[PDB]
Amino acid sequence: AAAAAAAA
Amino acid sequence: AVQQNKPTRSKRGMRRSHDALTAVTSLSVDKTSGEKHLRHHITADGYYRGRKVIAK
Amino acid sequence: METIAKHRHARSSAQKVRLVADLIRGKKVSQALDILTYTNKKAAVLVKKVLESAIANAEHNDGADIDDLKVTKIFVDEGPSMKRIMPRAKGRADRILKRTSHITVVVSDR
Amino acid sequence: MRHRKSGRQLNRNSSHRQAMFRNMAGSLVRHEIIKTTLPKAKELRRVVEPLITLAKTDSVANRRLAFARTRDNEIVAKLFNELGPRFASRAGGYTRILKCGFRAGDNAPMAYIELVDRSEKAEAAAE
Amino acid sequence: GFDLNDFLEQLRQMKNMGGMASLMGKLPGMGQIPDNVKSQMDDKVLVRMEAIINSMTMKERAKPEIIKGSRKRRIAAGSGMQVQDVNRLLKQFDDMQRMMKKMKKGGMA
RNA sequence: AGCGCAGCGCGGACGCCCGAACCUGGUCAGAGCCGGAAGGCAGCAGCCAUAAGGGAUGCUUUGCGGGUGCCGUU
RNA sequence: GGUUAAGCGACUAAGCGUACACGGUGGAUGCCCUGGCAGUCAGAGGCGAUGAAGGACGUGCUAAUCUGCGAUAAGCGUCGG
RNA sequence: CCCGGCGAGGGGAGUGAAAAAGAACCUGAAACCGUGUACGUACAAGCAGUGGGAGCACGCUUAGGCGUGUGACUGCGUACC
RNA sequence: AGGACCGAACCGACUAAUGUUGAAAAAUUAGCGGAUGACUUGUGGCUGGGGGUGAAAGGCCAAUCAAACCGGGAGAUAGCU
RNA sequence: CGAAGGUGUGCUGUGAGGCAUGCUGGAGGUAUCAGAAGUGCGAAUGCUGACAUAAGUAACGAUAAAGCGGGUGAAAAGCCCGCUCGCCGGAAGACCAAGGGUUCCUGUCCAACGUUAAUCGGGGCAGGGUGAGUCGACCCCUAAGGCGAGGCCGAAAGGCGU
RNA sequence: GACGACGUUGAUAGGCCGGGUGUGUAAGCGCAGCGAUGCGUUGAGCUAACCGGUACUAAUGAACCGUGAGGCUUAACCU
Ligand SMILES: [Mg+2]
Ligand SMILES: [Mg+2]
Ligand SMILES: [Mg+2]
Ligand SMILES: [Mg+2]
Ligand SMILES: [Mg+2]
Ligand SMILES: [Mg+2]
Ligand SMILES: [Mg+2]
Ligand SMILES: [Mg+2]
Ligand SMILES: [Mg+2]
Ligand SMILES: [Mg+2]
Ligand SMILES: [Mg+2]
Ligand SMILES: [Mg+2]
Ligand SMILES: [Mg+2]
Ligand SMILES: [Mg+2]
Ligand SMILES: [Mg+2]
Ligand SMILES: [Mg+2]
Ligand SMILES: [Mg+2]
Ligand SMILES: [Mg+2]
Ligand SMILES: [Mg+2]
Ligand SMILES: [Mg+2]
Ligand SMILES: [Mg+2]
Ligand SMILES: [Mg+2]
Ligand SMILES: [Mg+2]
Repeated sequence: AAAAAAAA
Repeated sequence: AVQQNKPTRSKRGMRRSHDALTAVTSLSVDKTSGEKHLRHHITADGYYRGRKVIAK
Repeated sequence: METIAKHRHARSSAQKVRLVADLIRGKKVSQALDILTYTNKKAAVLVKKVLESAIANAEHNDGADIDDLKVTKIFVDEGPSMKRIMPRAKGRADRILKRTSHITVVVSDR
Repeated sequence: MRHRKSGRQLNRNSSHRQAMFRNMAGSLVRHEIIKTTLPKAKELRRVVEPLITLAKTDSVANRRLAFARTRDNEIVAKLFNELGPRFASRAGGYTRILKCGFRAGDNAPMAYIELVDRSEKAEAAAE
Repeated sequence: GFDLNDFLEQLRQMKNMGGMASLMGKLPGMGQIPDNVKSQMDDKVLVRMEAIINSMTMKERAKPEIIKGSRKRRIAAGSGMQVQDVNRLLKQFDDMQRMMKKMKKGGMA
């Protein structure tokens, strides 16, 4: 989920 | 309590005399070579010399 | 412009702000605070902001890093005043003009 | 004022001043420092220190106020167990004041009062 | 509880695929051309951003509100980028600290 | 009562430690630049060493100040 | 020229005023009309149970409001330019 | 690009013949409100000017007795409709 | 039983202070009168201006009443200001 | 190679005014002699608008007063969390009708609006949100009263009514 | 606003010690009484703006404004 936010 | 002719100019411009603001003048205290505010030691840490508010 | 900043609107009336301004002139500059930071009146918090913005324009429009300067000018002007109404004695004593000003700070050479 | 020595008040009911001043008094004991006007401050210590002196007793006397000046006997218990024996030495004096000043919106002095550790006198460094 | 030191690690932890098949598919409803604009060959900016951070001191990486023109004209001199390039990183980072503070459990709704 | 010493204290060297994001140096990933290649140039973070400038301490040298200790001398 | 007297004695502006400089406020003035305001000439003098005038509500790729239009809904057919 | 609260507001840079055209936007007057400078001004009574008038600040001229501002002191002297 | 007694709700307004550019274009505070009655109240209906309604004061008929409000005759007339 | 207009100046006329020109200004103006007037303001408790004055004065709306520690934030007396404290409780609680017509909930933003500050709101901008065979309205029934085929009246309008 | 006192070379405020004063014999414990209650501890407990005293707390070291020998003329004193 870390990549689904920092990249979102 | 009504008034009648009143001179905006000159008059009032005279009462304003007693209305100008004023200046402080205070130190820095040993540690803070600046602030110290007024009769305080320093706000940076709120310490006169040590553990007072937050410091070392 | 010989590094200015001034203001417009916000709202703080003229005389109100014209009072704190008198406090600062002549030397100024290095007085970005103290002669201002140690006086609390709304008018003060407003002149300081623009004061710094002005002294900041000393790294963009012109050189002369912040340290010299003078602040040979500070004057506030009457800016458009907002109008509103006020319920009172059936509606007679109601005008209310919010009033507003600026500051227009300057910093030239001595 | 009128003519001589009387005093102690701020816009408030003396019927209620007791609370507006007791809760605050029990706070210093709960903590140490509390910013609250030079007035409330310069006025605060007369309820804190005088209630501090109730140490030597640590019996019925100290308990002249537990179930009253605070719903819970926390602050009071904290007294005859901690605060009382702490400053046992130089009885006189206790809480100090340090000007803060300016409360935002209504330019009123602040200060915050304190106790030992570095009061009007001083203290070491630790704890 | 967050800064450049932690944001940088998030870039190094991209060893495994780095999202070559993950983030590349985290957008079914592509906006005509959103994919390539994000990945950018995975080196057009994805790599530059890191380099710009590597040329930063422990102080700058800790405090982002202490960098001035004197520091911006230095990072670009070492990294090889420009002044506006270094500014973009700071801007995109400013919107990160504001987002990584207004949530709790996923932050979804 | 006056000095010379011991000593205390203090300042400057030496040894150790610490110590400038760039304008100090060496080494310099990532990145940048030149060329048709092969190969170089410039250079940041970090690491090591090292000035200006500090510190703990052992104490050689040493300017000056002390006047407690307290020999001798006028 | 040194003190002591006597006689005079301008320099200060908290502020105020006049003159000029520069601004602010404000919106007059000048300039301009796909808006009005008389009339000439020439038409036309009526629309409506084949459902009017006037609207409500809908109808666009989103679609708030006008303008259109009506569940065939910024339109459908057809002849002409 | 820079100050700022990722404000307001502004300062540069650029557009432009012009931004002393920046959206409050043509020209922008008056009342009214300021900053600056020259002079008058804190023992003097009143429609505040007018007549006389020294001084002061600038400007005069190959002096020649002047121009502009301001006006101490003084004779007069109760706005318009 | 009672247009009976005392007294909240509810209905009303005798007194004083305050308010009088109000909290308020009639109220607030402390008292005060009626409180099973010619009582009190919700909803809806009916009376229209020289007309209504009126336990009657010229009271009420939308903060308006010795003749409502709106539009018209209308630029009434004004030997007056 | 700068019209009208605005502002200064100089010359000129008895005066109403005339001209020349600095500056502003950004497009038009009009000798002359003649012609026609919405033809000339200081007042009418004149009309419209703008800005003064009083004056940074009164006032900030029930005397049920609040203190403190955290959080957030550019900033917190007022917002969120917590512990105290006080106020109402035939209510200052809860539900519904009338009336209102998104004020409801979430996220956001703080210009204007909140008689202050405002990160907060019944404010702005977004979204979301009211699910019935049994509750209500429709719907059967009729009251007061309204309307009223034909009808009776009445210059017309129209009144009354089976 | 002003005006007086004091700012560590200190009693100027607050606190603290003692006393005064005013209230009226606390709390707790013991005993009597079935109990209300009473008695003893006890003239206790509490106690303000007061009096005597005490630096415990706060009154910090500096900084600011105000200068640098005082116009001309004459008379009297002078070398
Ligand atoms: Mg009470
Ligand atoms: Mg015709
Ligand atoms: Mg303009
Ligand atoms: Mg004089
Ligand atoms: Mg004359
Ligand atoms: Mg009765
Ligand atoms: Mg009265
Ligand atoms: Mg009553
Ligand atoms: Mg009764
Ligand atoms: Mg009714
Ligand atoms: Mg009426
Ligand atoms: Mg007629
Ligand atoms: Mg008439
Ligand atoms: Mg013309
Ligand atoms: Mg006239
Ligand atoms: Mg005030
Ligand atoms: Mg007054
Ligand atoms: Mg007053
Ligand atoms: Mg209120
Ligand atoms: Mg709404
Ligand atoms: Mg809500
Ligand atoms: Mg809302
Ligand atoms: Mg009928």
